[PDB]
Amino acid sequence: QHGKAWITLDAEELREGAVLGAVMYYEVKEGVLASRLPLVFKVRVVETG
Amino acid sequence: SVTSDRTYYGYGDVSVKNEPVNVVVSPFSFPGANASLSSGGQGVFKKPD
Ligand SMILES: [Ca+2]
Ligand SMILES: [Ca+2]
Ligand SMILES: [Ca+2]
Ligand SMILES: [Ca+2]
Repeated sequence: QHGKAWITLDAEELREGAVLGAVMYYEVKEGVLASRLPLVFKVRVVETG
Repeated sequence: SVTSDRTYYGYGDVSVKNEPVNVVVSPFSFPGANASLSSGGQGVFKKPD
C-alpha cells in the first residue's frame, strides 16, 4: 500500500560504507504457486550535496 | 647691418613605453587533482595565486 521510502544518508553513514539490507515479512496468498517472481525498486537520487 | 630674427629654441622628449599593469593569469582547473566533483555536489574551491 505505502510504496515510497525516503532514506537519507549523512556524513557519518557515507564515510563508513553504506549497506542497505532487506528484511521482508511475507504471507503468500492462499494456494498460489509461482516461480522466479520479479521485485523491482526504483532508486531516485533526489538531492545530493 | 643685419636685423636678427630673435628666436632661439629648446626641446625635449617624453617616452611612454609600457602599459601600467601586467595581469599574469595562472588559470584554475577546479576539480583539481586527488579530488572529485560530482553531480549535484556542493562545496568550495580555493586557488591562492
Ligand atoms: Ca546520521
Ligand atoms: Ca605590457
Ligand atoms: Ca544539490
Ligand atoms: Ca560536497
